[PDB]
Amino acid sequence: GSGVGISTGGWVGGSYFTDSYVITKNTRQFLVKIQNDHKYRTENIIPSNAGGKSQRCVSTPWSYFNFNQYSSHFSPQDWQRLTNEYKRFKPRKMHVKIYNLQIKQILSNGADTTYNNDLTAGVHIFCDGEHAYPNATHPWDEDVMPELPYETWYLFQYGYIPVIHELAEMEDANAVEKAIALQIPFFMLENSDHEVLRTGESTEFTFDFDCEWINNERAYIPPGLMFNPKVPTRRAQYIRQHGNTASSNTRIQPYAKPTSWMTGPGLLSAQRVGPAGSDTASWMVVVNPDGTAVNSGMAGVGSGFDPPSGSLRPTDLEYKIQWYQTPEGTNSDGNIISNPPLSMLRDQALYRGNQTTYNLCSDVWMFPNQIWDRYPITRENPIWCKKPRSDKNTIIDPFDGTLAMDHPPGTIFIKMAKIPVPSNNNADSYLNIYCTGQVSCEIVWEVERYATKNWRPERRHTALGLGIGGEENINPTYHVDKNGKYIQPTTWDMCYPIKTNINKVL
Amino acid sequence: WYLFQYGYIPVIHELAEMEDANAVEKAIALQIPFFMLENSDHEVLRTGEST
Amino acid sequence: GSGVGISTGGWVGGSYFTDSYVITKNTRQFLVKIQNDHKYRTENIIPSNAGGKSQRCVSTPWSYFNFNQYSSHFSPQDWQRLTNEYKRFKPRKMHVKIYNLQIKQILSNGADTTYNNDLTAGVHIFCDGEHAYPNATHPWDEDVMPELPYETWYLFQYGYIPVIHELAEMEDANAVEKAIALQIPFFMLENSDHEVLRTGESTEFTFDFDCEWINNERAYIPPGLMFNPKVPTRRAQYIRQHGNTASSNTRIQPYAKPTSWMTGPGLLSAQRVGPAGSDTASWMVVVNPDGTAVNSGMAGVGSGFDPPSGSLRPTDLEYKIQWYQTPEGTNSDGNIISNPPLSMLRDQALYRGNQTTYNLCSDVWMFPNQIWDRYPITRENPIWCKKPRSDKNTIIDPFDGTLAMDHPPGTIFIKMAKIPVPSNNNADSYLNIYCTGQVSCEIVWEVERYATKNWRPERRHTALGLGIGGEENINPTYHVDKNGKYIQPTTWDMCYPIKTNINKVL
Repeated sequence: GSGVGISTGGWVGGSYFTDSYVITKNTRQFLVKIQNDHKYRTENIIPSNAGGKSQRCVSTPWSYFNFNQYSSHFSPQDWQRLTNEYKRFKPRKMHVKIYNLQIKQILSNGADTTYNNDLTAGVHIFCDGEHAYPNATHPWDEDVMPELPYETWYLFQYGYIPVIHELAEMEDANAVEKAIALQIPFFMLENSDHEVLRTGESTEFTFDFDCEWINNERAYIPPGLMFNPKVPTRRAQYIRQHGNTASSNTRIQPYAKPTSWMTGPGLLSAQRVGPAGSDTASWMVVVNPDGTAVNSGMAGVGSGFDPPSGSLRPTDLEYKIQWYQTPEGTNSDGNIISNPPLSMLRDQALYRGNQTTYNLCSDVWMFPNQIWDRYPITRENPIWCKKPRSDKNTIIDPFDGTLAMDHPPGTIFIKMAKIPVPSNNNADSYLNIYCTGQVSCEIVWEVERYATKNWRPERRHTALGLGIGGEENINPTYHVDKNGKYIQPTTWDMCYPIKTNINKVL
Repeated sequence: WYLFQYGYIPVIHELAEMEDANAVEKAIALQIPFFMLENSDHEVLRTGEST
Repeated sequence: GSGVGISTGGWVGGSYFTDSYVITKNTRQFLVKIQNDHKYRTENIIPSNAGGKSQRCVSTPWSYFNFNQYSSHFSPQDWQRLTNEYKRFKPRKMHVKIYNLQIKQILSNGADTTYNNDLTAGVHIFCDGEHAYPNATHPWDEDVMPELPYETWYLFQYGYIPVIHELAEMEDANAVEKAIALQIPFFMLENSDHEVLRTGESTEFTFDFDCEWINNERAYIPPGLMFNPKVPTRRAQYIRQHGNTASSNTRIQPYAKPTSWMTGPGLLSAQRVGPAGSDTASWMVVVNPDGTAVNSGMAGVGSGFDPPSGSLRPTDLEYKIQWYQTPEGTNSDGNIISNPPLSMLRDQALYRGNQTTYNLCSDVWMFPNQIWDRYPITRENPIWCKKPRSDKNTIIDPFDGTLAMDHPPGTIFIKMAKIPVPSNNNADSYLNIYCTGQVSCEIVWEVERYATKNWRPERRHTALGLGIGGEENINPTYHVDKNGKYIQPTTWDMCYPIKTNINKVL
């Protein structure tokens, strides 16, 4: 049986650990409301004192679910157990259900507001698994599923950038900007098939990941340091004459053996630019066809490449990934700054011998025989990113540690059905409704146990590294205080990074 | 029959509070467990359903 | 094929972890030499300034293997993984091999000493699995298998106490001490069957443990603290009139609810006695039949009961288990003192209300509804002890955390065969020989994974709690220094105690 008085699902939660795989189960209560007055609009974002930066976006009457982050699928207990007991993991299968939908009418009679049920109202649900439309999600967005299961999950309006604004606008009648503008695409999600659900209906979605592993492995030595210091080498070295010091040809010392392996790539040369309101990055990636007007700075035609560092040790704080732990974080209050994992593949430098000292070269490009580790990711990192479609690319290693995929999990779009109301002159006036429901996400994670011949104990993540916080400062991290506020980790180690624990023999 | 709110004692309070920066009370506090019942599976019923 | 030039085994080592069980494999090189001039002797140990304490022992020409300790079967890596990933463990099956035996003749021509092979010489090997003889081993002995696999393992001479010395000696012709003496048993291990091996032969032994689990579980609250503070109770309390304060009968407060559970037993009343050379313990367990002479103190007829504390928090250092980490430890150099695990079942007290304050009662005897945790054991603890045969006993919970068994693993005894040499007058003169060989021990340990609904991270054992030591103080615990010396843990937490990590809901 099914109907108004029958529920379409139940609450799933918790994790399940085995040797081969882990299953995380999460359910949230979500809220969907009418966005953008049920219409598509193309508006300009022109900031003041932004360094000439401007965007043009199409705002849709649609909102979407975003599952991309680890904190949303793992409790701090489960993340600790994951990074302590397993040497690598990747996502395998993802299953999403949307069910127990309640569509309600909003009645504003005055300062008061009352809520009734529209039992025949419905909600639009569309999953784009083919990535036929512009992608809704970007890594490190505020729009992710909540961390704690009992918070309401408010979806965000969907929108996309149809064009570079600086190249589309036509100033003193530019012919090539005229051609850029005429080609600006426009996407409506009503152009495809999707489900419409009433309150007794539910939907489901499955996705199969095909991924590369995420390794948490500590290198105790660099790749250049692996050799026996007591065995002599037959290699010889020639030192050129320097000033009064005579030239020499000699056998290389046993404790210094030349390595065939080299620092990974990274760009340390540049610095951030301009006021905070601009796009401020040491490296700016622009697209500027020939003939365009482009009256602004390069931030207008370009996107900042951050972090530039790669596996090179950041020289300054400008080169480090840092985020805010809550949406209310501002300035230096609530920000978490990446720190070295103390893996010997993650902090690297090249020095260029000038015949007297060594000097750091800031720009290490891609070179043969380079070896490095991927960025150590905490529980607050996004899981995946969208790899853009292109003819050619180099090795794909996003510097934020996300897994780049040709086909990430499809974005699920949700919308309130427009209920129009009559008017003497036909005008756009609709019934004011919203939907709340329950959404569950089950991801199956493939994992691998570790084995080691190391004699000594290894570093693990412990609760004794956590801090104390809250209203009276009597409660620890990952707990709630007097007022129900959740105490956030204040440092990067409290977020339990990967590649800090389990050693590997190179 | 009016049901009562659920609640539990996570810790001994006197040993969790940290006064003049006690090192062992610091360790008691960092270990205080926290339990949400949403961490598990359970039924959700509407008016026609029963358990 | 088998013979002089064929080896009888190989080196086994390493651990293997699964969900249900763990297998530890260990091999050592051992040395057996002629003990006690091939004869049984009964000698008195009379110390000076010992508080009248004296022992009489029978020294056999036998030595034995002792496998009882955790450090010998687990590397610090394996112990860490055991106590981090598993909520309980017990030993299941034990398998011992003795093989690759080399018997050599010792030739002393002077200051120099040379070593030849006796290929027809043999070695006696006897395992007592029925415990027909006196037990060779006692917990916390120096005689255990070595911790690091590459150290030679020197066996210790076997000996036993046939009688209480003070009650056997007969002074001014005591009639009951006369009867104690005539009954003193005497045990020769030649009274039974055993194997004799030459260099091409080997032997094996199996033992099946039947045990109670060893739980590593942290209680985050006491058993008396589990209740809802906001729910009122219907219990009432009567407070007697105290001085000017009037008598009252009132409802018990919701935040204080009477508990039906009580402090475990322990004896805090007494103090240690006498000089360090005596048997110094707060509690002395004596056997003194009526009529005996007993001219010494009670230490002569009695054995100290240490630690007395039980689950009660030790009031003084006298009540805490402490040991030395190396045989060279002396005074406060090299000693490790037990600390509270910070489990809420391990530090307990009763207070007796006098109608004004509360006062600690030192002696908590066994009482109904007592609940406590067993002693938290580190990697340096002995695994089992011998439970003595008796008609009646109470609950068996050794305060040092060992597993008491009616039939522990049988002791394997080993002896050099006496090779006599001729003499004009038949006299006791023998050929001077010794045996070195390889002994392996494989124990199968049954284990159990943990699962928790706790949200927050839990304490784990990390290498970042270890210290730095050695010759130049550049090397960490559980490592070797410049001179090959193994850096020992200097604190009790560095020994990774159980019951510090995995929480349990009472």
